[PDB]
Amino acid sequence: DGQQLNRLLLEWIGAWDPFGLGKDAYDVEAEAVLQAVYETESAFDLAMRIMWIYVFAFNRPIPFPHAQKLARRLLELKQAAS
Amino acid sequence: DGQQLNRLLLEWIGAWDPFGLGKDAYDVEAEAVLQAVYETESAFDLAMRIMWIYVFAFNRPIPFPHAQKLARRLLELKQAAS
Amino acid sequence: DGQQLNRLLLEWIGAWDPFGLGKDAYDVEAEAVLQAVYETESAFDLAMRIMWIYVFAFNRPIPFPHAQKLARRLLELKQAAS
Amino acid sequence: GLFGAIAGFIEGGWTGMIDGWYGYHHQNEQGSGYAADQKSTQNAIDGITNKVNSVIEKMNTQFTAVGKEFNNLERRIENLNKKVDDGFLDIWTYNAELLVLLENERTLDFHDSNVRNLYEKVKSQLKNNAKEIGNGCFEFYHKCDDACMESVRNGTYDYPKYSEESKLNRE
Amino acid sequence: GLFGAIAGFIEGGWTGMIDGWYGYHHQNEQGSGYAADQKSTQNAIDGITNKVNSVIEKMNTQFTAVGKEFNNLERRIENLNKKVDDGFLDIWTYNAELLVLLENERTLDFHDSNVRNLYEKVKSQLKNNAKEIGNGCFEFYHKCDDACMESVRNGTYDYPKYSEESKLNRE
Amino acid sequence: GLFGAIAGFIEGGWTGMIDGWYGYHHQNEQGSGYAADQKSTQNAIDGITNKVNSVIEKMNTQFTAVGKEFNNLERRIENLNKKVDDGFLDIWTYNAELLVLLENERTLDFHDSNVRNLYEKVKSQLKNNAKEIGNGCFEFYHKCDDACMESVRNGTYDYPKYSEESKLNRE
Amino acid sequence: DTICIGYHANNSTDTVDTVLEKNVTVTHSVNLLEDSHNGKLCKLKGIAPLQLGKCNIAGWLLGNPECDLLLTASSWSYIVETSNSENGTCYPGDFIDYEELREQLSSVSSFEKFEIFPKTSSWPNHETTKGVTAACSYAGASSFYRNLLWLTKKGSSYPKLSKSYVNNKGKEVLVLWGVHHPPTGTDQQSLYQNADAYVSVGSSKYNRRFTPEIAARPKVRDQAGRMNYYWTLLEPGDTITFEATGNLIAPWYAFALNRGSGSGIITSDAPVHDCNTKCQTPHGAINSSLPFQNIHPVTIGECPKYVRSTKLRMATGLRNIP
Amino acid sequence: DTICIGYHANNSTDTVDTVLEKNVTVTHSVNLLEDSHNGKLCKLKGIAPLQLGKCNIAGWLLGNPECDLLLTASSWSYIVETSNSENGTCYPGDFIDYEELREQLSSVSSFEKFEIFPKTSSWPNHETTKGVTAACSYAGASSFYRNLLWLTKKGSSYPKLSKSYVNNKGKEVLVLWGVHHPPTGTDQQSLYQNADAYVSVGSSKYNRRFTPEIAARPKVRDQAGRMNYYWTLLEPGDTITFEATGNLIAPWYAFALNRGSGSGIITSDAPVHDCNTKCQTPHGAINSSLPFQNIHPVTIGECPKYVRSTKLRMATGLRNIP
Amino acid sequence: DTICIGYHANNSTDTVDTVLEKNVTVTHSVNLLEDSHNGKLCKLKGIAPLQLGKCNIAGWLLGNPECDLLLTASSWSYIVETSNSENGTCYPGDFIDYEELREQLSSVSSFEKFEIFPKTSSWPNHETTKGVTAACSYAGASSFYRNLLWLTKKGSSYPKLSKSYVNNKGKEVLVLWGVHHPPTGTDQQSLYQNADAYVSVGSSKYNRRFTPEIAARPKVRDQAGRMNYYWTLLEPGDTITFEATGNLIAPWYAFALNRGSGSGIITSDAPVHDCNTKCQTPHGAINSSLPFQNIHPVTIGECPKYVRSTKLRMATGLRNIP
Ligand SMILES: *[C@@H]1O[C@H](CO)[C@@H](O[C@@H]2O[C@H](CO)[C@@H](O[C@@H]3O[C@H](CO)[C@@H](O)[C@H](O[C@H]4O[C@H](CO)[C@@H](O)[C@H](O)[C@@H]4O)[C@@H]3O)[C@H](O)[C@H]2NC(C)=O)[C@H](O)[C@H]1NC(C)=O
Ligand SMILES: *[C@@H]1O[C@H](CO)[C@@H](O[C@@H]2O[C@H](CO)[C@@H](O[C@@H]3O[C@H](CO)[C@@H](O)[C@H](O[C@H]4O[C@H](CO)[C@@H](O)[C@H](O)[C@@H]4O)[C@@H]3O)[C@H](O)[C@H]2NC(C)=O)[C@H](O)[C@H]1NC(C)=O
Ligand SMILES: *[C@@H]1O[C@H](CO)[C@@H](O[C@@H]2O[C@H](CO)[C@@H](O[C@@H]3O[C@H](CO)[C@@H](O)[C@H](O[C@H]4O[C@H](CO)[C@@H](O)[C@H](O)[C@@H]4O)[C@@H]3O)[C@H](O)[C@H]2NC(C)=O)[C@H](O)[C@H]1NC(C)=O
Ligand SMILES: *[C@@H]1O[C@H](CO)[C@@H](O)[C@H](O)[C@H]1NC(C)=O
Ligand SMILES: *[C@@H]1O[C@H](CO)[C@@H](O)[C@H](O)[C@H]1NC(C)=O
Ligand SMILES: *[C@@H]1O[C@H](CO)[C@@H](O)[C@H](O)[C@H]1NC(C)=O
Repeated sequence: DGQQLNRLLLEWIGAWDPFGLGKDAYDVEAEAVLQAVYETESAFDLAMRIMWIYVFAFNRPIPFPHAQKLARRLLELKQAAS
Repeated sequence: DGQQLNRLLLEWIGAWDPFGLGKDAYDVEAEAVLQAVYETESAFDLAMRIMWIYVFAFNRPIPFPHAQKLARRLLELKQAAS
Repeated sequence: DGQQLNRLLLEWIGAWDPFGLGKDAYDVEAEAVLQAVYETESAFDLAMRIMWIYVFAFNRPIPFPHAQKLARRLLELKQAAS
Repeated sequence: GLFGAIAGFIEGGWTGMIDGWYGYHHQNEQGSGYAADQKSTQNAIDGITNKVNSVIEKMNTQFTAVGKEFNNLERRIENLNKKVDDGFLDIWTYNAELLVLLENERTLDFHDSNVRNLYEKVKSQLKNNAKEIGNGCFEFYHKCDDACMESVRNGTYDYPKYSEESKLNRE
Repeated sequence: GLFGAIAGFIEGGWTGMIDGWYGYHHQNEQGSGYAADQKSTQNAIDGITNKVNSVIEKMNTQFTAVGKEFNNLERRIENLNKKVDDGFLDIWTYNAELLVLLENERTLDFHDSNVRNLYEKVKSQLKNNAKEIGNGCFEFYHKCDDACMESVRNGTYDYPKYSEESKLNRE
Repeated sequence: GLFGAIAGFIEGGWTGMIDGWYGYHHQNEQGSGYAADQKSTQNAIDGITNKVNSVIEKMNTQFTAVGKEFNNLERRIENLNKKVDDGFLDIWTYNAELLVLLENERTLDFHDSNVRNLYEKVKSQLKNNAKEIGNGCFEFYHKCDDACMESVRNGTYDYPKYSEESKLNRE
Repeated sequence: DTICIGYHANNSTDTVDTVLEKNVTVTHSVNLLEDSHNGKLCKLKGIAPLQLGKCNIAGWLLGNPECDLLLTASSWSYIVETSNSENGTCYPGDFIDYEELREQLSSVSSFEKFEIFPKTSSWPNHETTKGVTAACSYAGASSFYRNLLWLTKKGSSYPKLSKSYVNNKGKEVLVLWGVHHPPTGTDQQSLYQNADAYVSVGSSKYNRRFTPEIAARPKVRDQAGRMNYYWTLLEPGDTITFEATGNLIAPWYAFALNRGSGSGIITSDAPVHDCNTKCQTPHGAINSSLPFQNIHPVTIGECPKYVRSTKLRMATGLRNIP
Repeated sequence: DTICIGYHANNSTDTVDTVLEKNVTVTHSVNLLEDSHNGKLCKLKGIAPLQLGKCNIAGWLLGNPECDLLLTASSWSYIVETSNSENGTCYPGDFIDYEELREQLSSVSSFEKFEIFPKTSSWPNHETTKGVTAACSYAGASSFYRNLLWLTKKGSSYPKLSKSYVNNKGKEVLVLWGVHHPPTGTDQQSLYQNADAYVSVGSSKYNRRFTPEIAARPKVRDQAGRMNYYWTLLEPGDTITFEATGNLIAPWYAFALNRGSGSGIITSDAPVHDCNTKCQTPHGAINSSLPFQNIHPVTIGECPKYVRSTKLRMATGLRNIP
Repeated sequence: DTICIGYHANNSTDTVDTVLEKNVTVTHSVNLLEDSHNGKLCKLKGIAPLQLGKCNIAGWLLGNPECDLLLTASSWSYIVETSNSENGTCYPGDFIDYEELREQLSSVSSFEKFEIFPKTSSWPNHETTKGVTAACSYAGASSFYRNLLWLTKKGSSYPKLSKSYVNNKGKEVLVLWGVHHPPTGTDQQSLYQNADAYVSVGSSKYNRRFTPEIAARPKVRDQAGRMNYYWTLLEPGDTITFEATGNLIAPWYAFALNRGSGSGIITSDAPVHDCNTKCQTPHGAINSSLPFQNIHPVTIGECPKYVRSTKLRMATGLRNIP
């Protein structure tokens, strides 16, 4: 179910830690990424959302391929539980 | 003569009514179009003046071909009386 | 030596007088051109410095080829004394 | 200048073509003449009008703004007032002069682009049925009467039809 | 529109290509499919993100700004205050609406440019080993199995290898 | 990057060509060497200087601006003053950093454009008297001594003269 | 046979500036900068402006005798002061919070003057007829402001007066009055009898008490004395109360104010004419839909943005190459 | 066999405007304009705002009896006035330099109220218990401000008082007091005995002397008298000295102020709720990283730039052409 | 045989930012941002600035005895206060409209001080020599301001004085004076004899009357008394009249002012040096033709636009690719 899937996806997003701030510094941005996850099936669209999410919050560009890697894990995982 | 030609050209310009404002809402713009008419023989130059005249006054773009149609009638008419 | 080379290069820069202001109106700009001279061996780089020097000081664009002519004399002269 | 067409590989304009911004000069056995491209022109105009409206409508017509008076013991507020007025004025003057400068560059380049795209539009339609002179001109390797011309302007020129005929003459 | 590619000589997009902004459609004897170009796409994205960050970071988040109150004998200073507030607001609104407008033009044109450069990238690699249809398509004058395709996408296509084979079929 | 030439189909610059921004590398039987194109360069420079002057001259040198003092009961006007100063400063800083950013993009693209137009200038002059390698290079199908070279740079290369000679070798 | 691509050119001489080059000739363009005006002062919304002429706002509202033309004035689209608006306070003194008053007025589009305290019936115990001065002559006779009433001693006494007004006009009322400060104690006695006189004025918002400051100052318009002028906006339903034992120049007429927006005071020496415009400046009116103007930073109505530029022409057509 | 170049398209309906055309559909874009808020008033830095309710700043600091809820208040993230903040000065008069005081307060994040002059021990020679008024009723009884003490005559005498306070709190102290102006001489006598009374207050920075202005004014809340309210910021180490022979409404409680930045006074009728935000406006909080907002020009905290725009969407992807 | 097209590259390390990428290496560029200054304070138009040192504007113009170096000063390009400008009013009191006075001075480029009322001949009926105080010591002796004259009673009387000055200097004249407020009635008597003293000052524009406010205040520099300082700009042809029966600290020297533009007051602890510049800031001078500077928002002269930026480099050449 989502309750468990939601907690895990969130743990991971924090752990991604692109700016060396610790897993707990990204709680706001992580929810935005979670939300975005349930809105699409295309790794590319999602990769785009994430990068944007993190650019507004932090004023810093995440390498595209790095973002693209995170999205693939998350959509694989969404489908894997669904 | 101009006195009669001037009154008719003006009636028409108001009647064009591109914005559904009534023939009387365009009196200022109509004079500007009349003036512009005596300044050229090229339908294209005139079509350009009109559209500009109406864009400044109303902040709204008139379809080019619609404007272009009005200019053709007016230059045909100018030559027809001259 | 530089003492004599410095005085001559400066006299000339003032005499260039691109804006019809008299040789003495360019004393500040002339030093900047002299300084720039000891910083390069490429007539083209130097031609670029001069034009920039004079554009900031006077808000006026010097013909490139005219500037380019001055630079050639100066680098020829720098090498000629060195 | 950016696209190499206007004042580039097409060195000059046609004081003679009065019905449009971009167009064609055609010469066959049946007669010459000039013809503007409505679509190219129509597109450029809707574009430029929009560029201009956006600039005008962004400008608040200026509603009443009048001076304030201050007494001889209100010199600081008086100067503050003046600092405000002049500062906004330096800015509106600056944005405006600069905006027009930048936009003029873009407008002219826009035209260069429209022309080039028109040339290459035609070039891709004809292919080997003609050669490029290099001055905005194509020479046909076959007879192209006025009917054929019209197809070319309005986009429907048929290559296969003349590909054979053109293949013979060319080689 | 500036570079003639998007909504130009390549009339339409591929609702079917979901892994990138620009890419290829290939058909040989061995099968079809769609493939995005990571390098073209990767470059465009780093570019657009930077365009957007520069715009956002230039914007001071607005720290506390609250109204001032003035008494009924402070009407001039009260109006001066209001003149200040509104003037800055006309400006930030104006720069912002106008900036986005201008930048949107540039962004879209940026994409047109990326596509065109990709087309001509491929065109210069293949040369006479294929013909240009004129709609973003090339027809091969030789069999190009999936191995050959990959070389083309990632930039390493070998012309000499097939130049002979291609020379026979073509003529 | 927009025009595909600089850091595109011409992958690299010539640390070796010191007399200009754009130019030629020539190799014939009679010797090599590097040669800048004055016209291309001359045009680019007048252009860039003008871009820069317009930016500088629009900037009012700042004449005397000093602080005002306010007493401990003039805290509102004191804050109004500060709001004015900072607001103009956010703006001048913002326009300036942003202007340079945008203009730098345009300047670099301007250069890309100049180079591309130079390549295609040469390409249209030579035609079939040479082949395009695809890296800013043309290979001649005939002997082109230094005299011939000069004609090419300064625009007067004669095609018909060598069209026959070139036609034999090529096929 | 051949076909060519080409672009329009004409005999247009219009030039525009671009960032890469100046003075570029184009085939079509639009001017965005209005730089012409008609040199007259005009109506707005068909209402003529109020021309004050030789009077200024102070002179107008007090009714300086030099301002009788203004007596009949009631609505205007804006107010015009000239280089010769010198008739203000003809009796020397300070007009308190004068700049603020002008600001109030910059948003008043009309008013109805009325007789707040009728001269003939309000003041049965005081002298109302000796309050004239050579400082405010009119037709060579000592005279006085038309909107104020100078009260003095009757016989040899000035009893304490107390007079109130209730605002039932349904809008703000502008009330003006003065406080007189003789130059000597003996002069004080001649006019008001009482050495220890005061003036107290109160409403819900205004509340002030004044006492005479008797001292020699340099003579101005022959007068070593001074008079201070005060004003207040009496809100609807509010009451104003004057109390004095001397030195009061009492209100006679006051003004019920009608507020508008887009009104203002301008200073101009340009002639008022009967034309009508949407945008007025101190040099003359502008009849324009252009977004910019370089005519004047001061405007009444709906105007183009003022900028210092001398030229803003935006190319619309292309580089003109015949 | 064939190979084609192409570009992505999808079922995206997002449109953006460009300078050459409006309402263009693109494949991806970002909104730069936050236009939504949560309609509540929230904490900042986890500190709740001070909701003044029916009182205003004046009513709060004086301790208008209608404001007892505010008596316990000491820290806040910002201050909220509503459309009904009408309880201020319940005894009619002017609160001097009130707007400046509000400005001072816009940068005070907390304070400690304290008893500057304890009612029970500071004033052994004066009456402290008859200083109530029907103008400040509370529970239908004459009452008075909680932060001030109205001193009156004891028996039939008001001796000269002199009372000083030294600031040892280590920070600025806000001291408030009043000066009373009876409407008649006989009333003056009833309350303070002395006709020629004065109040003098001095510290290193403030130095003023007041005298009673006795006169009839219209009644306000039944009162023909008036009371003026004054305040000062007593700097660290400074002393304030009050001297009077009548008419003094003495300080009772004062405020040691803790300064902060990013505080402010807003006016809003939106409900305060227990949520927490980084950016607060008078319509509701914003939880956003967008650079712009069109919600409100008044903000507390860290906010997007306010602009009048209704739409700012920047294309990121390309023209969408399925 | 072959021919190639190509573009210049060099060993340039200059980088610039563009909207699509940061830190791009180019072949040529120009810096538009001056970020260096010479750390000294210099002449402008070859005129040295006025360094006030330990005095401030008030201390200077009154002639605080601590300011004797400034006695000879007459022209300056701008005025410099430091972190130690603490010598102002040495006798405690308020300097009225002080901030405005500084503003006036920010546009005065020079002046001629002169003896408006010569000590030795203007005041034949009053004491001029006992008006010193331990509050203004100088060399350990009671002393006083050099530009003011403290008048006191002669024997046991202070008769009414009346003294006027006519401005024939052809320009505005700055006149300063004071009003003294003893702390006790008995002290009042010791100095001026008269309990009911006043000071009245008048010209065409200024008109004020002052009376002594006698009361105990905390001692400042040993003094429980206070002195207020006043100033006015006497217009050309105007007269100023002082009248008093006590408590007047009369003008001794005054200043005929020469106006300029581009002058100002700055605060800086940077050393004044003999160099010459076109643009001066509080950190040091700038000798630059660059359009921008990030050194300081406060400038005197002709300066680059101040911006917060750390880098503004505009590419001129192309992407550098060796
Ligand atoms: C309406 O405004 C007009 C001007 O716009 C104003 O007219 C002026 O009246 C004054 C006041 O009397 C005139 O001033 C006099 O001029 C004569 C000669 O020029 C002088 O001799 C007078 O000064 C003498 O007396 C002074 C006082 O003692 C001395 O100080 C001085 O040295 C002289 O001895 C005095 O200056 C002025 O000339 C006219 N101006 C014109 C052009 O009419 C009129 O008063 C205003 N009316 C009202 C009632 O508001
Ligand atoms: C706290 O604020 C509340 C309101 O927010 C405030 O309540 C008000 O009290 C006043 C003062 O007494 C009330 O005003 C009266 O209303 C009655 C009837 O409506 C009138 O009759 C009264 O006026 C009469 O007397 C006046 C004086 O002579 C005359 O001028 C007038 O013509 C009448 O004869 C008077 O206007 C008011 O109605 C209430 N409002 C409400 C809703 O409660 C309260 O006083 C404040 N408390 C404190 C102590 O700060
Ligand atoms: C020019 O400026 C200089 C400083 O820039 C200024 O020098 C100061 O003089 C004052 C005034 O007398 C000095 O203040 C005293 O310092 C001593 C010891 O530090 C204290 O004992 C004194 O205070 C006592 O008395 C006070 C009054 O009753 C009490 O309140 C207090 O508690 C003490 O009992 C007093 O504070 C000050 O130290 C010097 N500073 C320096 C560094 O010289 C000089 O006065 C100015 N000159 C003029 C004439 O403008
Ligand atoms: C523009 O050039 C024209 C002639 O073509 C000339 O009349 C005009 O003076 C020029 N303007 C400037 C300022 O260069
Ligand atoms: C944009 O076009 C869409 C349909 O494609 C339409 O719904 C919308 O109203 C248009 N907006 C405007 C204001 O032109
Ligand atoms: C720019 O890159 C250079 C090396 O090429 C490096 O020294 C510098 O730190 C970079 N700057 C930033 C802030 O990226």
